[PDB]
Amino acid sequence: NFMLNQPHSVSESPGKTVTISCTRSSGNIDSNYVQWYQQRPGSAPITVIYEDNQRPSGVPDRFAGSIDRSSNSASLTISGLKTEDEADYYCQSYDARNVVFGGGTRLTVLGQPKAAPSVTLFPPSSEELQANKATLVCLISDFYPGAVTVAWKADSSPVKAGVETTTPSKQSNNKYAASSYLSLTPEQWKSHKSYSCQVTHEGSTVEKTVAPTEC
Amino acid sequence: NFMLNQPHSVSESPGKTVTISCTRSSGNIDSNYVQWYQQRPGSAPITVIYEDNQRPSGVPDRFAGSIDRSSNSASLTISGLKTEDEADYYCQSYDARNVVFGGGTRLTVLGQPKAAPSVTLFPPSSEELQANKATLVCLISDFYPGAVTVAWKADSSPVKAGVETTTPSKQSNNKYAASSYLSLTPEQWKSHKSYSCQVTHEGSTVEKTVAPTEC
Repeated sequence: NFMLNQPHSVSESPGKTVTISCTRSSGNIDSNYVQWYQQRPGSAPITVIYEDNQRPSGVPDRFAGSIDRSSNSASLTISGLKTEDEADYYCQSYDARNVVFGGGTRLTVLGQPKAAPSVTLFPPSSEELQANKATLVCLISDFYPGAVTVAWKADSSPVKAGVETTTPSKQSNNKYAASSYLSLTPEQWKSHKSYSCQVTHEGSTVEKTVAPTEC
Repeated sequence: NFMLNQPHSVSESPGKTVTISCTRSSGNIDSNYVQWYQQRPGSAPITVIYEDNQRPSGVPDRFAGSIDRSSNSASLTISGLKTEDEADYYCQSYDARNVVFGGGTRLTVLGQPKAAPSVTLFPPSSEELQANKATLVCLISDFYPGAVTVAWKADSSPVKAGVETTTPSKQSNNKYAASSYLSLTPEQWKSHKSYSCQVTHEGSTVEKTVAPTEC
């Protein structure tokens, strides 16, 4: 089926306006209806828009949907942001019989200053290498909002196998931390010139690289 | 307007059969198609049943949808329970003027075995030392249940400052992962013979030690 691609996160201060996009990978956006769901972590999804731009009763006119055929995208626009609007937002449409969801966008309503993450990338330690493990760790700390994406590369190529990233955790300084680890074997590690960890926060991507050494 | 009511939780042992009901408060259950979605906290929902009883491709045949007109209800039955099935399950139907979700059922698979953590301790990266930092990271993975305590040592002495440990999070193998990081200065790092991370899980302790490089 086609895919619906949404940004991983958006943020704004109370009272401002924010927009979330939902781009269809193949086919036309207008050939099936787009719904938007709001979900607060721990609760069920709630419909805030159906049929591209219709609002259910109980949903304030601060929420508006639209379609842009020449970006092949749908958008949800929330004006007059309130702290209760902080949630995950999912766009949803159909491919033939099949429901397709976007990946979801976390909308943070800023409750404190933005803070860029400190990123540290650690190459395999002596002890684990002697145990036939070459796990890399990308440590991500001191960030707000508490939403990040991590992407790994082997040389210049995207890595997907063997990546785990922890759920951001609020630490003693009231900012978030997480770690991404890439479980390589020693052979995998030594077969490439380098590996990189790419961390995206608030729409900007930072990168670190480590390579095999002899000691 | 109608509601879809599901039980809050269901629990069962591996290999067995569980049923999740979805009762429609108003209007006939058969007047609109019922969908079922599976969701892991942090991810988009996955369709497991659509049109009451159809499985999308890639959905285990252990998942079955049914309708019971006499109790005005729909059911998801999961046979041959696997740990991979632990998730929230939502039923969903239509109002024509809305998309309505049930409240969700958390499915718990009982009797998961304890698993001791894999602990890997990393010394400061070369790159962070060139940027005047010497943060250490202790990666703690693949443990169950999802509670650890962590203590650090400088030489043989307890370290009380500079420690942060993340809230354990469930990874794609349904075991938990966390990291503890110790924010040292380069001067602190080189002033000791070693630093150690001690991870305690279910009354068993694992301790790792690293020391400044000899390179």
